[PDB]
Amino acid sequence: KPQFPGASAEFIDKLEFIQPNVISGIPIYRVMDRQGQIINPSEDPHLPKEKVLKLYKSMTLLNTMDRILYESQRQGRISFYMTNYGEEGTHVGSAAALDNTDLVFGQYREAGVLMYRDYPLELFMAQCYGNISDLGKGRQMPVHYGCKERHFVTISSPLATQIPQAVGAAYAAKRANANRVVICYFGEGAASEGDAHAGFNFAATLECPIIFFCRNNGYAISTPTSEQYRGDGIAARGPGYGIMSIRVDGNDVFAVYNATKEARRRAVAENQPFLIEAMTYRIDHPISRLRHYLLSQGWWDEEQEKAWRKQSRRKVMEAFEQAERKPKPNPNLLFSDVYQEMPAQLRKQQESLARHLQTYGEHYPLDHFDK
Amino acid sequence: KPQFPGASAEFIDKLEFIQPNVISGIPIYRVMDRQGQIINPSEDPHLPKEKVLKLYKSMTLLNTMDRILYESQRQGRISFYMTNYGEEGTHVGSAAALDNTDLVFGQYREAGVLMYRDYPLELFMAQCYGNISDLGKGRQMPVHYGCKERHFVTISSPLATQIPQAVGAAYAAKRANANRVVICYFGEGAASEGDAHAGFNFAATLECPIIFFCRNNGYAISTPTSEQYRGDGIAARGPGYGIMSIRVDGNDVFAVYNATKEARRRAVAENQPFLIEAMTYRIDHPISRLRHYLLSQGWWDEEQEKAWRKQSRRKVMEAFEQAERKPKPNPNLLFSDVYQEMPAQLRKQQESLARHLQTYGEHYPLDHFDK
Amino acid sequence: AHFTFQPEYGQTQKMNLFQSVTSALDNSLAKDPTAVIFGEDVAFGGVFRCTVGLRDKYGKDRVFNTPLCEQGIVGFGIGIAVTGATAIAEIQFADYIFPAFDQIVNEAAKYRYRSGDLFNCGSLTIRSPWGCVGHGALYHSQSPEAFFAHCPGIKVVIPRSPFQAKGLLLSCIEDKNPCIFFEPKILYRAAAEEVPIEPYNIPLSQAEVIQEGSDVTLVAWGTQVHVIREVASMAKEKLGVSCEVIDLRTIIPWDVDTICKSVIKTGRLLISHEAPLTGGFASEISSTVQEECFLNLEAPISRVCGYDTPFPHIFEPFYIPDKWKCYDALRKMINY
Amino acid sequence: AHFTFQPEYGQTQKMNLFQSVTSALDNSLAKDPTAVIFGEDVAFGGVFRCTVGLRDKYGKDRVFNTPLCEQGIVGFGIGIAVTGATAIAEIQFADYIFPAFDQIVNEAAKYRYRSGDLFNCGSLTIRSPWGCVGHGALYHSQSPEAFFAHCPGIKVVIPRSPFQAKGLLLSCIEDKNPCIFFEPKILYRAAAEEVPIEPYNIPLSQAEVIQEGSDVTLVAWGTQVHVIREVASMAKEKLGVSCEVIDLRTIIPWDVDTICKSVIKTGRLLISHEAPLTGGFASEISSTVQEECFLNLEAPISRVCGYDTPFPHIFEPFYIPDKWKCYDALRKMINY
Ligand SMILES: Cc1ncc(C[n+]2csc(CCOP(=O)(O)OP(=O)(O)O)c2C)c(N)n1
Ligand SMILES: Cc1ncc(C[n+]2csc(CCOP(=O)(O)OP(=O)(O)O)c2C)c(N)n1
Ligand SMILES: [Cl-]
Ligand SMILES: [Cl-]
Ligand SMILES: [Cl-]
Ligand SMILES: [Cl-]
Ligand SMILES: [Cl-]
Ligand SMILES: [Cl-]
Ligand SMILES: [K+]
Ligand SMILES: [K+]
Ligand SMILES: [K+]
Ligand SMILES: [K+]
Ligand SMILES: [Mn+2]
Ligand SMILES: [Mn+2]
Repeated sequence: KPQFPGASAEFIDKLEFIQPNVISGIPIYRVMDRQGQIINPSEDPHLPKEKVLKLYKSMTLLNTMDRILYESQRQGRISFYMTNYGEEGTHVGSAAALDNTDLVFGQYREAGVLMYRDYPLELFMAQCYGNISDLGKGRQMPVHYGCKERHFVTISSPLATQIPQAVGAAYAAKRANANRVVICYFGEGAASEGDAHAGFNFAATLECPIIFFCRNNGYAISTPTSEQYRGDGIAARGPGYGIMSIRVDGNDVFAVYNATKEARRRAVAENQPFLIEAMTYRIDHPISRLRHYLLSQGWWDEEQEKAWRKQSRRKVMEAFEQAERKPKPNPNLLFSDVYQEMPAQLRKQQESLARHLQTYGEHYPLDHFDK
Repeated sequence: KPQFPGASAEFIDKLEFIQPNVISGIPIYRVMDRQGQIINPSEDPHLPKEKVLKLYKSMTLLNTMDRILYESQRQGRISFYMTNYGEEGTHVGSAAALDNTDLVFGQYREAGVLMYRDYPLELFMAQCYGNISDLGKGRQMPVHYGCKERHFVTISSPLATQIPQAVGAAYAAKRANANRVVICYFGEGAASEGDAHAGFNFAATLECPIIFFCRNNGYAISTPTSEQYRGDGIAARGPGYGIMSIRVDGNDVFAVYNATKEARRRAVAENQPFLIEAMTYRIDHPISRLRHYLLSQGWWDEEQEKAWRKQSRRKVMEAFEQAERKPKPNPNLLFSDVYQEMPAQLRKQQESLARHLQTYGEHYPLDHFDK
Repeated sequence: AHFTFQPEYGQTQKMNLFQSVTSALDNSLAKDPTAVIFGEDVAFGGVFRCTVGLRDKYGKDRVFNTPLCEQGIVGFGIGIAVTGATAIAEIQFADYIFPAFDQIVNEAAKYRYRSGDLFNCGSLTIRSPWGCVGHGALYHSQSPEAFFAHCPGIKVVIPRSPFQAKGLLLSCIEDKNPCIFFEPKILYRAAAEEVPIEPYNIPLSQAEVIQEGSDVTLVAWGTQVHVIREVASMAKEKLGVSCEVIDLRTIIPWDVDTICKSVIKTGRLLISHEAPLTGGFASEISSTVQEECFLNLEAPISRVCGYDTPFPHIFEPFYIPDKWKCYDALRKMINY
Repeated sequence: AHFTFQPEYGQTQKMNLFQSVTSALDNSLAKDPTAVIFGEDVAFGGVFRCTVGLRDKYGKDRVFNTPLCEQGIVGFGIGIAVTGATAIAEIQFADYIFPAFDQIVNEAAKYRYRSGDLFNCGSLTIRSPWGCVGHGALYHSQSPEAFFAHCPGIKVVIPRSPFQAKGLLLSCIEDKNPCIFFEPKILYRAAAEEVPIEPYNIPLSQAEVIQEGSDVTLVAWGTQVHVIREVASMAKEKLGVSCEVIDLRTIIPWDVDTICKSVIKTGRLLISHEAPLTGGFASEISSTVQEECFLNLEAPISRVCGYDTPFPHIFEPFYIPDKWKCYDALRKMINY
């Protein structure tokens, strides 16, 4: 019987390498089929009609906003945009399984979490336009959303940096005795970063109540997953870290919901991390599948579909137009919040700018900026 | 049937988290028991007597050198030292399975690989003393060994940095059509670094002929493995990366040899990485176990043991004394090799020093340094 | 747009800066069979098109994608270079070079020194898009050269044009030291210029005096060279001031002699860069020029740099050290 | 040994620098129930003894070991701080801070700005051993402050003594911005001095004039302060020169006013640091002083720094900017 502190195991008297099982990977959990029928009654969440309709409307409102802002970017009216197509179900389904005060970390595909949490169209637009209404004060590129009120940590561009941060936040929640989880969203590409290994391992050794939610859509920009990894996706990594793991069909809002709800329940109770890998497509769509479910229950119809399509387009267009005609913030906001306070040498730079603009102001877009 | 490019798998219609198997981990491969008897004849390597004696003598010579240099450090005669106690078998056993021209990357516990490859006692000592004989020119702390002739890349202090480097070297070897492997040694602590995740993943996706050799002795300085990771050691991580993996008894030179030899054979042929995790103790010792094997074959006895103990102590003491009475290199060597060439502004700093020493030289240890 | 780009080696053709990079890379792979190019999304041609066509021409084993892991990309590249093979790594935006900082500063830069020249990674070059782009905000705009300038053992090189990019990139690739080559991304699709089709070299650690002048010395690099060229024109027309305009080109090791010789002549220096003032590379230049040219200085050396903030989105036109900011500082310096 | 350490708040006791760190940390945990300390090998007391006794006193949930992963340690700490809890991270040697460079520069430093102050990590402090130690060579000796000085949004603080360490570390821990506190490890077990048992604060961004003088201003930080104190004594005895000796203390944001006021008086400045000259923080100080005090300068500002090499093992006595190097530069400056 081996006496090694690094591992718990028997001896073996023959040489055998352990092979990866990639062809027969971890199976993909699904609740409803492509015609929106529940496959296994024991797995029905029986979400109430008003919640399921909120899932549908959040996803479709997001999709409407994407169409309009994508076009705005193509026209150069905003400088950058990332859509949510194919990710509407992973985000709304998981968000619906969280408590409203669970803290979310993510990156570029997480706008649906904010939409489910009722973030105003006006503030999505304000961030993308960098206008005076933006609580981010116009400092980050578009789609770098954040909301303190809705417990959604401000997005940043460097991939995977949020992963070990999310773990730290979860550790703090544990200590505060919170009944709170942290969820951390990232793509399969981002999972290649060293910060992912850091986060996964810290979460396990430090026993943190966190859900790692990996979106696997088969690509990172131009890179297919065959050039990203060679094991059985990201779900197969979890067990090597001592993390309970599952794979789900990201086109199935109910599969996502069920996995997230159970992960949340166990994470908070056991102070242990869970890994959910949701398989999606790079864009048999989450909105269509849920629509078929709605029709099967008698919860929606063509008239409602048409009317909501029209109402959501009007709501997005009103927010869009308002956002475009607001001024940008005062240029003075370029200098605040670098530190909490403003150091004197920084104030000196601010004063330099004000003097410069007094003299050379006609060469700057002053009329577009507040005050 | 799922149509997701990120993974190959079936659907599952019930929610089931995949659990880690940590209590029943990957078993530990062993060839000989603690009395030095081969357990399973099919696993005997039948190494010839002269090679097995070279294994024994390399390990014991290392252990002798450690005793002397450890004491030297305690006395402040050298500034730093890392011993190899408990690691003599992992290093000599694996080195013996390599081709002499296979490139080695490692860190602090790899002196045995150099010893097996006949690195002179004089040069181990020259590096530790930073004397004129040191081809490292006295620039690194002690035990930061390297040898171009023996294909052993110079050690550096930052843990795990050698891991992705080793993978790059293996990629280059593949392209050169080499019949060459790279081996990369690191501890279980170092495996927590982001650079380990980088290396493991790159080696798999880029199909590199590399052996990752992880020494798991249950501790990283004061940190037990319960605070380092929560899966089944490092061997259990390999499959998640698509890496063929094995765990071996690091106190058994033959188990180490067999795993390394087979890993080398397959890595070079298949252009695919292998992971060997050797379980050792922080210091049922590799030298004793091999000694019992030798006695069982009629290959050693007490008279030989006593005589070699005396001869090895004399060889180490001769090298030690010579190393202490050599001067340190010319102070001019503080400025070379920063770049290949010496930039003019750097030459200017060198000239500043020479002028300074002309005037203030009595305040510096000039008599200890060459020229 | 905040700048205007304007203006012996065999046949040339019109190339923009991305094309000139591709041409360098193509010449390199043609003549050096060990050379490989790798990084995120390089196989299909790169996000800025710098590697278009190269994989089809040279093979999938020589132009290939890595996993999304910058510390891995640099570590992997070091390892290639340790074997003597030419490794041309790409970091997708300079903003994302920081994960590799440990591999660059503690490993690449020190590889030769710490081994007594038993091992090296001299055949490594890291190329990355750099500098502001009008709307890149915090993570698509950065100019990190000053971080690297404090690390002995690496070279840092930044071109101002397509002709300069190809000759300097070839020199980095062939130089026997690890080099970081920062490509000003705002120039990738700006104006073309004639670029030799065949390989040629522009020397490292050599500044270029692009316009002679006698009243003031102006120093910059990258895109900011074009800003200071325009400043020189403004100062001539509006003030009758003659400006000597210098492109530093190599950040480290830098061409101290060329800069000092100019300032001995003019007696005034203004250095400009998009990077934040504090700890920016202008401080090293100013300090050094003050040490070598103290008696020749007629006025304090001016630094016109980005402010000491992160690089903002909507405020970019107010952040950058534009021609009006440079001009005004020059005006005050002349009137000192 | 290359230096000599020498020399209102209630009861004091004799403490060396490691003890004074432990006392700061102890006061912090006592008065702030959110505060936690974490890093490699901190639980048993740390490799330099700075956390001895703290886990037994405050609990395993507040003083705990992490996996061996510096990028993780900093990222984890940011995350604690995002929730408003005080996070005191340890990086085992400053030499090993680089893996966390991306988390420090792209994340911690920019957290408040980029969110419009919706989120922050102001309650994060990163402490790490720093500076030369006689035999530490490339990776147990480094002084990385200049790398961090080019990053708006972090503070970098370095003490010269046990009394200064405790008051400055308490100020970092309580400051509402991410701070890096570098502990000169050669001082950890050097001479003790009296240190208040109870908490007190020393202000950040304030230099300290430890000796008034009228002929020359000498500026340093960490251990090098003790070197320049000795230089001041040499200059007085051998040259009749009166030196004003200043400890910078905070690298960024730095106390420009205190340094400029001194140089306006003396008309001469010498700045010294163990870090390499090129890109070192002495360049920022020299540049700035030249800009503010141009008319008061009687001689070129001198920088006496480590050479532009990695930090060597056996050559350390020849590498460091010792008292003789500082003295000789001072001599030439006075004779200018
Ligand atoms: C550290 C870093 N490197 C590179 C990039 C550029 N980048 C922006 S998105 C992306 C692909 C991300 O793929 P994945 O994580 O799979 O998410 P997906 O876009 O598929 O949703 C890359 C390389 C970045 N933002 N950060
Ligand atoms: C990047 C970095 N962080 C920390 C250290 C300090 N350090 C030197 S050895 C060590 C423990 C290493 O443990 P392991 O990898 O298990 O090897 P072992 O000492 O057990 O053989 C540490 C933390 C270092 N050298 N590098
Ligand atoms: Cl539209
Ligand atoms: Cl991006
Ligand atoms: Cl204009
Ligand atoms: Cl002894
Ligand atoms: Cl170490
Ligand atoms: Cl002396
Ligand atoms: K991020
Ligand atoms: K190393
Ligand atoms: K090179
Ligand atoms: K703080
Ligand atoms: Mn993806
Ligand atoms: Mn260990």
